[PDB]
Amino acid sequence: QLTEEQIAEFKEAFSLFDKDGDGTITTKELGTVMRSLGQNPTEAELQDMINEVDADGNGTIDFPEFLTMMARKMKDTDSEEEIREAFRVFDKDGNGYISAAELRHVMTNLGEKLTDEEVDEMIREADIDGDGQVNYEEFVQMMTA
Amino acid sequence: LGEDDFEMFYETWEKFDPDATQFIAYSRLSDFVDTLQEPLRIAKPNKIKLITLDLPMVPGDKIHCLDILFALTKEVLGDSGEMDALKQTMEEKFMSYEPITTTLKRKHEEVCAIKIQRAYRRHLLQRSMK
Ligand SMILES: [Cl-]
Ligand SMILES: [Cl-]
Ligand SMILES: [Cl-]
Ligand SMILES: [Cl-]
Repeated sequence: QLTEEQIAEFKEAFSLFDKDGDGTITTKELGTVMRSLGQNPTEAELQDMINEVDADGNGTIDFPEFLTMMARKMKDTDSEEEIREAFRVFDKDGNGYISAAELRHVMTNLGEKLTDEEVDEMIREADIDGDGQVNYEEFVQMMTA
Repeated sequence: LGEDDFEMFYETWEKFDPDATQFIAYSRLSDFVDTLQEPLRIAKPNKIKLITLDLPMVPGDKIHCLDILFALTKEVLGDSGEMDALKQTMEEKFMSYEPITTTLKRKHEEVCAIKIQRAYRRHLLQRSMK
């Protein structure tokens, strides 16, 4: 299910960190490859991934194994906590609020950009008080219900 | 690496920043660094490379000419005294810059944005069936 663009990114990231041109990265390098891709898994999450499929204990991973590991992790859709955490990167105060205008910018400037129609409805549904502020913890609870 | 490469750098830079604003859109950077000649060039595919370079970005998602130069320069030379000396030297010769993010943080921001976008789209799809 991985997109072609994702594969190109994975190939570039992996190759970028394959120090030896050996076709394999080290399990320790895995977290850095993942950060180069925008993913910030915790040490525990990283260990879980490193532990699985490095049965031999050699300490390396090749590109087929990375794709398989990558495909598994990303296919399962995000929990509510993950979504909440996603909002927090954009919350300058860590207070659970982002301005509607800032939310609109992020939504249309990055990623799988929302259309005009989509972002307008997002703001209608998120700025429930019409005060230019979004309490995103409430909005994520609504959106995932 | 000598005057030839730097002279080439700004000749290429002018094509991308004709009004001499000293900034280039992040979205054009991959093309910019691919267009340079070696060794400063970073050939395509270079999107993840540029992320790893952790370049400062200013409002409107723009990156300053010197931050790019220094990064490309350090890429070839390394973290050395000459590199440090050259940078300070070059900055003086070259001579409002306010960073709100970096190319590295921005890739994580993209990933987080996508989680939100996909959740919202799922929400819209669920609403329309119920
Ligand atoms: Cl070998
Ligand atoms: Cl959920
Ligand atoms: Cl412009
Ligand atoms: Cl590229």
